[PDB]
Amino acid sequence: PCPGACVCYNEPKVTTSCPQQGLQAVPTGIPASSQRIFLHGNRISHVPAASFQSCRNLTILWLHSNALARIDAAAFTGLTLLEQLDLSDNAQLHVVDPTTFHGLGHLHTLHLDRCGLRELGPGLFRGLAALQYLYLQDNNLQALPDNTFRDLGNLTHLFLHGNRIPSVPEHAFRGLHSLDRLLLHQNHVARVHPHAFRDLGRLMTLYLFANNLSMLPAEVLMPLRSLQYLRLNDNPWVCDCRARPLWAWLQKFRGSSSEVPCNLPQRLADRDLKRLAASDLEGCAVASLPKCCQA
Ligand SMILES: *[C@@H]1O[C@H](CO)[C@@H](O)[C@H](O)[C@H]1NC(C)=O
Ligand SMILES: *[C@@H]1O[C@H](CO)[C@@H](O)[C@H](O)[C@H]1NC(C)=O
Ligand SMILES: *[C@@H]1O[C@H](CO)[C@@H](O)[C@H](O)[C@H]1NC(C)=O
Repeated sequence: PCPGACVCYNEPKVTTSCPQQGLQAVPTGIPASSQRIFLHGNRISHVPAASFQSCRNLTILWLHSNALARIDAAAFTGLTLLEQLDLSDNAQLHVVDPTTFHGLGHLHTLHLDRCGLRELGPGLFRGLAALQYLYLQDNNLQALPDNTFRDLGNLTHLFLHGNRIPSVPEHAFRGLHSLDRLLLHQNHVARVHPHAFRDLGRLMTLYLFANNLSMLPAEVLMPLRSLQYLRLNDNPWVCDCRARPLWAWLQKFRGSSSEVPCNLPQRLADRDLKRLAASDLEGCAVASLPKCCQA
């Protein structure tokens, strides 16, 4: 039967619904035929291995807005039909065992926003070949290691804003051939490797505003042949000789772009790099140092 104060019904999908009823733990005796399990808004602190293993046909599991501090690495083992997993708004989770998501080959959406996550461990997203949406915003990430998303060939939306990512290495986004939207704003990005976006030929939206970029090689943006929306505002852009390549790329860009506000030199403060004449970019505003500032 139906456990605790949960509500169980069959249409449109077999559902076990137990939201906001003061649960401290995952209830036992969840009906095995459950296709959807809603446990959001309680005070659940742990997800043991045995939690959902009877539920063969499970496709949707919501655990957002709880008090999750730990998830057993075997919590979601054998849930081969799982399509939606929501662990968001558990700000004290901090860490997910790198094997937690292994075997989830039907997973389409993974909500990990506002989980206080400190890092993306090796192999955390291995084998998630069906994943389309990955929410990682508003965590505590301080790195984007190479090949973190290597197997995510069907991913279309990747949200990484509201972290503390300091830089983007060459192969951080390797394998993301289907990616359409990449949100990297409100981080600490000080540099992007020249070939970091090589595989993003189908990207349509890129947000990089509210970071720490003083410059960006044109090579960074060159592979983004499908780009339609670009945001680069709220960065400390240096509008001198080092900006000439980005300037030139911007002149030919047919999409929509934010302001690219100059921070230096003072005479160009808050004017748009995009809207400057090439003659404004002569010289060096500093006089670690870019090539044109050495010659
Ligand atoms: C999954 O759904 C099928 C309906 O085709 C049903 O026969 C089966 O018992 C369900 N699985 C469980 C564990 O109840
Ligand atoms: C990836 O998407 C394609 C087309 O959208 C689909 O044929 C394929 O089955 C998807 N991959 C997985 C693992 O579901
Ligand atoms: C931006 O990065 C530079 C690295 O040269 C560093 O000196 C500076 O403190 C950073 N600014 C902020 C606001 O983090």
